Amino acid sequence: EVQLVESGGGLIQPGGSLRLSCAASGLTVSSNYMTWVRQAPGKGLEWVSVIYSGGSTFYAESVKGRFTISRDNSKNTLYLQMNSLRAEDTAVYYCARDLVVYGMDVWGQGTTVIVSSASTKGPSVFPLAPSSTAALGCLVKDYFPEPVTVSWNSGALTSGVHTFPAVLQSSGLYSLSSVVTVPSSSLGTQTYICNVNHKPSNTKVDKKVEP
Amino acid sequence: NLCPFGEVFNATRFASVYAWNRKRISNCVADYSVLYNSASFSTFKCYGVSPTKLNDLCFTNVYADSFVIRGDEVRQIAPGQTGKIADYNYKLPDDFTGCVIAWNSNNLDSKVGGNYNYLYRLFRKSNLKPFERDISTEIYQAGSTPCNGVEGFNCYFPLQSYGFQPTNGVGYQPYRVVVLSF
Amino acid sequence: IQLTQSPSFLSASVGDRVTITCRASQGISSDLAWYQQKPGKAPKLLIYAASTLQSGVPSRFSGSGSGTEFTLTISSLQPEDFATYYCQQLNSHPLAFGPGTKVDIKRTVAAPSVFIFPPSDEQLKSGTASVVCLLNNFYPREAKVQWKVDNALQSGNSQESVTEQDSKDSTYSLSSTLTLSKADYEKHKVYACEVTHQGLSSPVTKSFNRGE
Repeated sequence: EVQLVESGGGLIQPGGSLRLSCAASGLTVSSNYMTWVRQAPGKGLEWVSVIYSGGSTFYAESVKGRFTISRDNSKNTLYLQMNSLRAEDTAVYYCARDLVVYGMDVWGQGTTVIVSSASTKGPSVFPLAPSSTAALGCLVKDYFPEPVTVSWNSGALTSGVHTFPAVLQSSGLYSLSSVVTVPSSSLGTQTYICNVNHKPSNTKVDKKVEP
Repeated sequence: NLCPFGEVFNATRFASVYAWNRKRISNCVADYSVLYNSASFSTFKCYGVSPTKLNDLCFTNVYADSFVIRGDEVRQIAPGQTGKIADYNYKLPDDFTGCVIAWNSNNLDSKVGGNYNYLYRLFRKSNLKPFERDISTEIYQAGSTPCNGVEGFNCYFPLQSYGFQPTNGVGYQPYRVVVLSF
Repeated sequence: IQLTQSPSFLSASVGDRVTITCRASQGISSDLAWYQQKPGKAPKLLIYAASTLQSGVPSRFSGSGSGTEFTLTISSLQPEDFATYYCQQLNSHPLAFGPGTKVDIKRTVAAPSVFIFPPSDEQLKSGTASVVCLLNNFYPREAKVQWKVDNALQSGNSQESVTEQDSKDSTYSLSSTLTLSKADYEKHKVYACEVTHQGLSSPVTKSFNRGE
């Protein structure tokens, strides 16, 4: 079978270190241009490192010194040793085979690396008050790790509800907002409650959002 | 007598990098402060001596290697360098003592379609030992499974073409290179 | 060598003929490859040498280009083909990718409903303020959001999230979030969220005042 299977991603505090593995099958890594590529959240692809079959290694200027590419002919495995990790190293790391003149045909499934100093806290939920279709919402702020669920009126209300993708901010904590649009006649009368569940921190929290 | 440098420089047709040419010299004094000015020369770097005190010397044996590479690859024709060209096409040793000469040849080795006479070796399992010249066109085995000389998946032809368009950027344009060895 | 792609976002519907363009900084004759990436998934090689079809790629994908301007072409778009597409310079040593071209499901222009939310009483207790702005259910997907505070623009303290295209109405919703310390938030009275979109004739500026 022709696969590159990656492993070793996870959660790491800044300055820490991590080693990513690429287990190859169908192609010999010792015999090939192997390459490490990443995709920061909401961003395009970015070259990290490449190792040639004769053993030369090259690095993207932003990772020179910190990262180390390696291979193990016996195990048929490619390695990326990540040192002095940074909040800007958070990304999905892809492992690919490069036939230089024929493109990069064989990719890896990907493996996620989150660099944060956070270590599990539950969210603080804040009301996005409406004013004078209105809209209202919840600001689910400063939680870790992902995910959190958001429902409205304990599952009763779902139409028009938008929960946005979590942005891991520079504080190291995630943050999302959830909104629903409702007819403004029902502002003063209808009750609006968003329910937020963060199983990692055993945090269930219900907030009433009213003007 | 003099020393023949017009041969290796003003030659009408040049060699591909993997199959690089070596010419020997067995003569009298050679005019090196006179080459520095003999033409314009986008690169002229010596790794063994001051260029102005070459005329004030003579040697046991001198070699002139010539080939064509790309411009952003000219930087690889130097001691202690790695990359597609030094690893698999033309290595200089680490104690290399001599001079390295190159110049743009976009008007000679390009054609509007793209001149493909010039080739390089892309695949090799091991690095070249210095001053090695490997000319085998044997199918390269990228896989566990062996090729037996049929191109296919994980069975790649080791030599690839340079596409030399007049349209190219400077890095991708053809540069002729001459390497003087001591 | 640096690569760019002209439709950041590209509207198209099943059956259509779509065209993406890649433009290279200087000339790299026919050394280009095309990748397709769906969300969460690994990129899939499509074209190499700027025009050769990667094996096992449906023949509706085609490549043109030489020198400095290249095009990927889907002759009849299909449901499977909605994804992001990246170009790459064929290389070993640095690897230039394009920024990516996302191919949308086409929908008629829907202007955004624009809402602004002041920070909560509760959050200001904790020493921080969050001014949220909502752009809701707009189609064409390009949308400029500009924070003005006391009528001065603000750059560099905002973050945008975006729902991926809705499976119900083929629209996007976006949230820009301005973060300030409680100290700063009290030092200004007016907070406005000005929004640029194709479906609006002119920028809609939603605002409020602190202390109402």
